[PDB]
Amino acid sequence: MIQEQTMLNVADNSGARRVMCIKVLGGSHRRYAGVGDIIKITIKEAIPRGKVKKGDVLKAVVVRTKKGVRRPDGSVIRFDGNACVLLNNNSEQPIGTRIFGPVTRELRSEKFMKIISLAPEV
Amino acid sequence: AVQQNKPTRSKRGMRRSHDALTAVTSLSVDKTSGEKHLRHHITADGYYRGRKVIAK
Amino acid sequence: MIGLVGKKVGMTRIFTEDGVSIPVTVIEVEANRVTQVKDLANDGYRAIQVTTGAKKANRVTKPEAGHFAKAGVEAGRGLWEFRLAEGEEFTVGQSISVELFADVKKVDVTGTSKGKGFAGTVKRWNFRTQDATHGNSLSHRVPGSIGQNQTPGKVFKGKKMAGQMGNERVTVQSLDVVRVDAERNLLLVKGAVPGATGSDLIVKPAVKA
Amino acid sequence: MRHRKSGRQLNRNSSHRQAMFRNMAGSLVRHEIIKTTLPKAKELRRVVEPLITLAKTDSVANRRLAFARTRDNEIVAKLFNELGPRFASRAGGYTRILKCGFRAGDNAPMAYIELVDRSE
Amino acid sequence: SNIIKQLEQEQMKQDVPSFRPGDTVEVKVWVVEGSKKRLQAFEGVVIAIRNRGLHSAFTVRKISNGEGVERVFQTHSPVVDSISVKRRGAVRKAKLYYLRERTGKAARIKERLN
RNA sequence: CGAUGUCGGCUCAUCACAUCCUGGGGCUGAAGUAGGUCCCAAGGGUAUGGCUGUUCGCCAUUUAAAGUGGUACGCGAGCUGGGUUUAGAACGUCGUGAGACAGUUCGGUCCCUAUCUGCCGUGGGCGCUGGAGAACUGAGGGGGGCUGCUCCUAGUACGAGAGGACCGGAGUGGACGCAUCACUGGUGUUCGGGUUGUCAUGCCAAUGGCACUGCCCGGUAGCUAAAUGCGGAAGAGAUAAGUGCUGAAAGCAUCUAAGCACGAAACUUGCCCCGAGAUGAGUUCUCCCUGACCCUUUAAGGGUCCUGAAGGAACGUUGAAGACGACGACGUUGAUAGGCCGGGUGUGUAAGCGCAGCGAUGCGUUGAGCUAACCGGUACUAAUGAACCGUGAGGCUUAACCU
RNA sequence: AAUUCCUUGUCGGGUAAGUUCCGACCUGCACGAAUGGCGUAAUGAUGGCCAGGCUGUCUCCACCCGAGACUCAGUGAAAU
RNA sequence: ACACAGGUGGUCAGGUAGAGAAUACCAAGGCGCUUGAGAGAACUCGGGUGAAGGAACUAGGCAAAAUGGUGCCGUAACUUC
RNA sequence: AGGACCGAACCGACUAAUGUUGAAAAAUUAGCGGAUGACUUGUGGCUGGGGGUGAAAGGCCAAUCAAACCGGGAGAUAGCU
Repeated sequence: MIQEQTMLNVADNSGARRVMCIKVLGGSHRRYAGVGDIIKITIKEAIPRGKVKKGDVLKAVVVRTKKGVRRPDGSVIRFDGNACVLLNNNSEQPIGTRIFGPVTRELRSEKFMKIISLAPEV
Repeated sequence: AVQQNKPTRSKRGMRRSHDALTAVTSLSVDKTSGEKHLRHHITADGYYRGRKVIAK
Repeated sequence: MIGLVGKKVGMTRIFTEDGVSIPVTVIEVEANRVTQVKDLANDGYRAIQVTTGAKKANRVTKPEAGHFAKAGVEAGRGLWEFRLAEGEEFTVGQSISVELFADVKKVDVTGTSKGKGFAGTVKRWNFRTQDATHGNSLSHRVPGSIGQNQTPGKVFKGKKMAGQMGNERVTVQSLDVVRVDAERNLLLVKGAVPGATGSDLIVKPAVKA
Repeated sequence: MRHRKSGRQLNRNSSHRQAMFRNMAGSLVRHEIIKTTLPKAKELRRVVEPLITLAKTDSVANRRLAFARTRDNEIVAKLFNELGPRFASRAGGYTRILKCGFRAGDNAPMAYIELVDRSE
Repeated sequence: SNIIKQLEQEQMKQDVPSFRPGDTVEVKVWVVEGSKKRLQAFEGVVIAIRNRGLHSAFTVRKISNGEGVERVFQTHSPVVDSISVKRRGAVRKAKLYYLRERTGKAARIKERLN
């Protein structure tokens, strides 16, 4: 449950450290991002010689949320902190090569397959 | 917020058509004392359903 | 086809074998027993009137008792009526059980919803609240404007205002029937149906495709 | 909208209700019959009758547990010394309400609530 | 609700071990990856238990290679394959939500041993 | 001009179509994809932000699209009061000056308990022609109609290649609406616990009052949403633009004049709800009432006695019903409410006593004690015998039967 | 610029995006030296802008506690 | 104008905690505010709490939330020192 | 020491909400400024209407102020209603 104005952490090593969501893409008056949903972000903080510099505007996929995901048995999985991986803006599949922290079984799709090839858990 | 023509006494009585009080409609008679009371209530002498209660 | 009259027992869940919880509503459907059959030659329409449950002997009135006595059936807690579907045939006193839904795959459940009393327009009609601060003077949850100006100088019919929400007939359509249990007289449908626990339901087969 | 909630509010806050039923339970234990309003009687049942059942089992922990509720030591003498062994077989229903008219001052539906023995 | 009580206890698994909050628990969970049905392990401190018969849950908090994770589990789900108690834990509350604010040495639960 | 409050924002709409999207179609300088332009179409849908008082606009990023207008440039007895436009003050400029400038800047009171219409709900009376209890048909009225993306068909058709379909089907989203509380949560001043200050219960121990529930930590039921189910459809009929078939007037041609077939989210139905005050007051089933006697200005007239049915109403215990009425359940041949019993749940291992410790404390008895609205039972308490209202066979005419 | 109409001047900084804000330029419509010019530490219930924290302001409201509102008894207005 | 939530000078000033005449709870002493009983709708007022987000609100962080004590460490530009 | 700092009494009145046929013809509640001074307050006195007084607002001068209140000229005058 990520919306506009929300500061997310960064899970990959693309260079960003703290980003802000500026749109939730995927529909009209769509309010929330979520489990594996694409957002548009701006970069509010970076490390000094990363691939992405401060104030860039690009896409990301949310990989962890504090709200959490619900499994089909009723079980929830809440994290402690919202996190995203910065995808490339035009043709996706992300920028960074490492992925930190765990991810969830709901990025098990085509594209984000790359993200779960990395990513030490789940 | 305030009226614009004075209402009549017709409309006034029409509004009061429902302000009527209903009668009791019949009040019940005690078993022992034989005196009258509201139903499900105790009598003035303090009986209820033919037995003596309060007794003040 | 016809439906049957149930009773909302409550909600539970049904763990599937592959570990998917299904929220079900349990509807006890006892023997609905036909008290009247209606034909075109006497009524203009083909329909059965069923009863269900049981009522006290001293609480059923003489009109009602004479009706069930003619039908040759025990008095139930109510009378309902189902329109018939042109090739169906029922007799008076015939009992109908939950076994009828052993093929149906998806039903529509009709009950009276829970009465929420005099509700304001934020609960009732999802109006959006005005500012909670920034100057606002005694108008936080109020409905705003209700119409235009000299043209029309009237509030139109069916303007959304506040009043009684709840406690009315609602039908939920296309619910997946999870189990039919003829032993315990139960019907487990997937989802929530209208009404508080113990409320009378009407479960028909789904008319949608 | 209230659905299944229990407990009258009685146009008081929670601490004034709590205090009021503590006094009024004390008065019903003391005098064995009091005249109150009909709603205050009907709530006084749910406060008073648990003290009688607590009194049916005499121990130091129940004396102190019925002195936290009720806060009077004469009252927890009559409970545990008189009323608890008085009922002792009566399973609930320690008290009856008898409707008795209306006040003069404000036309309130009064009622005499009393303990269910008063064989004296 | 003898209908619902009778109907739920037909689904309750019988061998659920006795655990209480504060306990380190390994929970083995069926994870399905296409055709292969794997069984993975989630070990952490029980921070919360809801007892409602069939609808009994319990929340397990792990600090997974980075940040912290809370899985709430339905106890009587067929997904939840095994529960085993690793380290019995001595706490005073019933819901240990304060541990959401503590890491490392502050989030340290004494052992129960009785 | 004995006052019709004037921008903009909010809330809440509503209509038009000169249509932004979705739907149908003709021409194309239409290969496909994407377009351009024109006809039809008003069902539903039709952004969030930076700046600015701004409408507007520019910009950022979305979207199927971010329509154009009317409605006192809709909406201040609905809100705001930033702007304009009172009284203070200053700048630039004008005037000798008082002052002045839709030039600028800072500060600056927005009342109203609704009588009538309207509208949203909700009842009482009477009617519907004997009374009453139910179930209905349905005249009519309202709600609902949005849509993306992915996959298959098919990398086929088309194209030199790049690229890339129509028609048809499956899945899964967004926004919206209905329901619900099983799950995840919120609340939960009525449950349990921790703890600070102080006061009291004689005192220790234990408790209670007050300090925003003193501050907190959890939490039952209920209510709830961020939670979970479901929905918008298929189909039919009559069509719009459009496309035709046969076919003359006009021995050809021609979709039209006779005749015939297609044809869209619009229209009538299909789906959901209200609904016989539908005074055109309908239908069906069932239940109850089968006495005498006077008077007259002899009428569907009035009165007296005897009867009082079916049923309703009142009263009481009340409810996941409720502003109040209303509606639903129960009233002892009874689980309607309270209590009680058992369970569950929540809190988290009470008090007393014993042991260890100098002591704070810790350990044992002990997952203990206490547990609200929950669940299953139980007549212990309260739901009283009765009284009250409602009657006594239901008009006239005509017709068809009285087998 | 409390002063600038044209004007949201132009360039730069901050912002994803800045008619406001800061720095600069100077074509000062219509600054300017005690109706003082320009600086100015401290001060200000002063004006404008930015950031950290914090939050029901808001997304989008939900529940609860109280006082009215509603019903009963008593008294009993007002504008028009 | 009222038996009006306003105004009105001086004097005395106990306990516990506290720096204190603040503040909390109390003593002496005085009061419960001259309409009550219910119910537990919308809406208004005064408050409590709130998932994820955290100024996106808005004319403007208005309002609310937050901060808050004592001791010790430590503390920049600028400055009339 | 200080028109010094924090902060009650005391003086004030910056913001918001309520109130706006009020509890009140200017207040209440929650925050807010000063709080040894150009402070604040009691009792008495003095200044008066084109006059007073004014750290200046056209403010204040008995709920009245770009000229008080009362009485009189006075039935001012009113090509206006």
